[PDB]
Amino acid sequence: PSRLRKTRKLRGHVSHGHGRIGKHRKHPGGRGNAGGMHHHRINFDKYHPGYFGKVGMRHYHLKRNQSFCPTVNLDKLWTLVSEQTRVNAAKNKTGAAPIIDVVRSGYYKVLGKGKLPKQPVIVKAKFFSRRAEEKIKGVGGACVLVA
Amino acid sequence: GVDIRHNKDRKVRRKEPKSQDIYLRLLVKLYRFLARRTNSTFNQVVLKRLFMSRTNRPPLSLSRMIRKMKLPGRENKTAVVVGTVTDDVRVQEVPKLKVCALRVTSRARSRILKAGGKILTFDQLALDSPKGRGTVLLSGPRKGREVYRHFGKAPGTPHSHTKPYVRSKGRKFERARGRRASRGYKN
Amino acid sequence: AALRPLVKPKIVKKRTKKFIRHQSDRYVKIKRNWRKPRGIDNRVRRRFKGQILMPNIGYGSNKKTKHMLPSGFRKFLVHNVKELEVLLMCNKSYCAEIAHNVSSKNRKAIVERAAQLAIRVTNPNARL
Amino acid sequence: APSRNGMILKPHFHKDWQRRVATWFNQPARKIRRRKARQARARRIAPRPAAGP
RNA sequence: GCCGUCGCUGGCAGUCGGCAGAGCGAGAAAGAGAGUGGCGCGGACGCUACGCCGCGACGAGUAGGAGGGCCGCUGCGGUGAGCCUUGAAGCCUAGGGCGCGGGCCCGGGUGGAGCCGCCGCAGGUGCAGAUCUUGGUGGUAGUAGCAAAUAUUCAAACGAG
RNA sequence: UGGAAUGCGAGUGCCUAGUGGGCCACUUUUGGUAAGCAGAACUGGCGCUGCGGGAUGAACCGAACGCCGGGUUAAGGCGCC
RNA sequence: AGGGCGUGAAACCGUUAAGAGGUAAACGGGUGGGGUCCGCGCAGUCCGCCCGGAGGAUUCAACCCGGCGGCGCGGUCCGGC
Ligand SMILES: [Mg+2]
Ligand SMILES: [Mg+2]
Ligand SMILES: [Mg+2]
Ligand SMILES: [Mg+2]
Ligand SMILES: [Mg+2]
Ligand SMILES: [Mg+2]
Ligand SMILES: [Mg+2]
Ligand SMILES: [Mg+2]
Ligand SMILES: [Mg+2]
Ligand SMILES: [Mg+2]
Ligand SMILES: [Mg+2]
Ligand SMILES: [Mg+2]
Ligand SMILES: [Mg+2]
Ligand SMILES: [Mg+2]
Ligand SMILES: [Mg+2]
Ligand SMILES: [Mg+2]
Ligand SMILES: [Mg+2]
Ligand SMILES: [Mg+2]
Ligand SMILES: [Mg+2]
Ligand SMILES: [Mg+2]
Ligand SMILES: [Mg+2]
Ligand SMILES: [Mg+2]
Ligand SMILES: [Mg+2]
Ligand SMILES: [Mg+2]
Ligand SMILES: [Mg+2]
Ligand SMILES: [Mg+2]
Ligand SMILES: [Mg+2]
Ligand SMILES: [Mg+2]
Ligand SMILES: [Mg+2]
Ligand SMILES: [Mg+2]
Ligand SMILES: [Mg+2]
Ligand SMILES: [Mg+2]
Ligand SMILES: [Mg+2]
Repeated sequence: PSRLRKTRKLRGHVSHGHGRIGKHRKHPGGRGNAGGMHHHRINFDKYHPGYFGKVGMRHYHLKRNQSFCPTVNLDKLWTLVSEQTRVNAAKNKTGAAPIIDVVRSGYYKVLGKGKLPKQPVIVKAKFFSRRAEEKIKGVGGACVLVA
Repeated sequence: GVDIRHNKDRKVRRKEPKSQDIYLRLLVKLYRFLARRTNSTFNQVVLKRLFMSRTNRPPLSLSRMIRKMKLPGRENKTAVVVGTVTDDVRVQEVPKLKVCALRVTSRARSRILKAGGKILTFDQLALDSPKGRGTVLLSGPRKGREVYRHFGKAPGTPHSHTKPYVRSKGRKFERARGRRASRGYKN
Repeated sequence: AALRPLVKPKIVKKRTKKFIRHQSDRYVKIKRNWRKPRGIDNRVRRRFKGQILMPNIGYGSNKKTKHMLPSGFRKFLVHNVKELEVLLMCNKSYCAEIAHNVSSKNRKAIVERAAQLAIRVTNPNARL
Repeated sequence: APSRNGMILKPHFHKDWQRRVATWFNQPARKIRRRKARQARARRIAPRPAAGP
């Protein structure tokens, strides 16, 4: 909608919203990121800190497939498995704990963040956190490793 | 010669909503009558919050509704949320509640109707309580958006915990000069 | 026996002359339609004495006598006979007007229907 | 000349990109062409599966 | 007195009518509230609630910003049982007007074939200038000028000359 | 017994154009013989601003501006223009 | 519409009609005068209720039959959705 833009209201106005003293010249302060060390130093200091210079090692051929390790919390651990499993785990008097396969759901590491309901679990995951292991053993349950 | 500055003579607050939807305008047409004919301030607050934008009525989560109802004193009291009541999946127990909102998500409606509660609209809330007695007006997290993490004091400045506008986080993306005490300075 | 309006107030007008454009007298390329001058050193736009007046909001007519004919009626453009059943009810306040592109054989029917409905036509003898 | 606050950006438009602009208006015609070629292969091999081995 | 802006987030769903009783300008936190013992068929307007109405104050403006345009141009989806050779667009007008204004509608002439109103959509959408681009036409102006190299005259003929 | 007078609804968060050549004036004051010169401090104007007066007039005095009618002044005037 | 011919604007020029003319022309506010046409004006708008005098209908109220519509806390009719 060009009828809703600003160029409709500026017809008749001479400088077209760009000032009468200082004209709308083409590139008054350089192109793009020009002079970030010289005359745009203050803007990059106040708004983009750390932009200049190097830090850390140069990992040459990086692999995001190797870096792939999705995490899931214990607070929403029961969202991976259906709700009737939780119903039957609360209903069973014998103590048949449900097995939550985290790698089947699509996560590798289990972190322990929130409250876990008081019933035993068997969490089959690739990696575990110490706090997650403490929460699972405090509620009741086992942490089965899998490759 | 009159020396009053006309800078702040117009109050820029809303009179009508910017939305062109007709159900919200019908609720506005009903609460304009209730706000001027009832002495209660509840109808004025609900009418005011109907005018606001999407960012000004943030979504309210189901577990945070459960917490504010487990706050004592307000037993057998309905909950009035102007925004949306969304489901929070990281909760197990849920009592029956009397929820009044514009739109409630399908998982949250299934959870409330499985717990055995009641989900009302604003016209049904006006039929039940015209002045709004027996209500608890709630609201979602206003500063909870990611946009407010960039706001405030500027980064690269001492005692300023502000997320800088970075296109992609990493090792070599705004980490070296203004952030390390080794290379230059830090704040 | 012309069609009288319901109420006939005194139609007061604050200004009757046209707001002609600055330097419309000198150049033929400059039309009489008003355009606000937006120069740095112009005489009209900063309200010098004895210059061309500017169309402010203060020149607005009263809301009771706005868009009102000197007869006392308000105009409404009518294309055919079907648009006179719209104005049969609002008769004493508003009047009708036949469009320019309407042919004479339909103008005769419009004038006859408005004479039946007692509606005043601003151009009752438009073609003949 | 950057303003108050915003992301740093590197637009890759410093080359002559307007010569090499691949417009995608061939797309529904190519969907029809793949569909006709696939139906032609399916009519060519009559008892065999249309997918393949 | 009139126009617009701002504020009172002021008032109006109460047009509750023989299914009736016509109000909440009044200095004073709150009900013209339910109970139980001692003839005549009658009553103006309203309210596109994005509308209507009442109070007060305010009104300059460069660069600049924002809002409203039932201001204007072109094309598209709908719509007007729209207009039109019993005269479309364009153009002219010492005519009637309307709107603060952008502009718009009628009357008269020319014209001969298409055009417009409303809700939306889209843009190659509005000129007074840029020693602006193209085309055309004035004052200058019947003016400068038809002045380098000695020179033409008479009679007759053709021929309207 | 909202712990002086008077007055006024306040606080807060984004996005953000234009500007980054100034000039003049009571008072103070640097350099200079001085300047309608150059450079400062407070405040107000011009810039951005029309109007009455100073004959004239970017800055002086009064006074700031929607469109009009009645009245009244400011600064200035009341021989004629 | 007369062979570069549909429509034929503006700048410019010619003719006719009208008005005017020593502070270059032109403009704003306010009037006055003269023309062009317009109000198809020139004994001046109607609309309800009542009174009085003159006229005309196959007519008023109330009953009978048929059809249609509205409502029914029929305190709580029967039957469907
Ligand atoms: Mg401007
Ligand atoms: Mg410029
Ligand atoms: Mg701008
Ligand atoms: Mg300037
Ligand atoms: Mg600039
Ligand atoms: Mg630029
Ligand atoms: Mg340098
Ligand atoms: Mg102002
Ligand atoms: Mg402001
Ligand atoms: Mg100037
Ligand atoms: Mg900028
Ligand atoms: Mg930005
Ligand atoms: Mg394949
Ligand atoms: Mg004022
Ligand atoms: Mg203003
Ligand atoms: Mg003319
Ligand atoms: Mg033809
Ligand atoms: Mg186009
Ligand atoms: Mg031009
Ligand atoms: Mg000659
Ligand atoms: Mg000569
Ligand atoms: Mg400059
Ligand atoms: Mg400087
Ligand atoms: Mg100086
Ligand atoms: Mg100022
Ligand atoms: Mg001034
Ligand atoms: Mg003097
Ligand atoms: Mg003084
Ligand atoms: Mg006066
Ligand atoms: Mg004098
Ligand atoms: Mg022709
Ligand atoms: Mg033709
Ligand atoms: Mg021709």
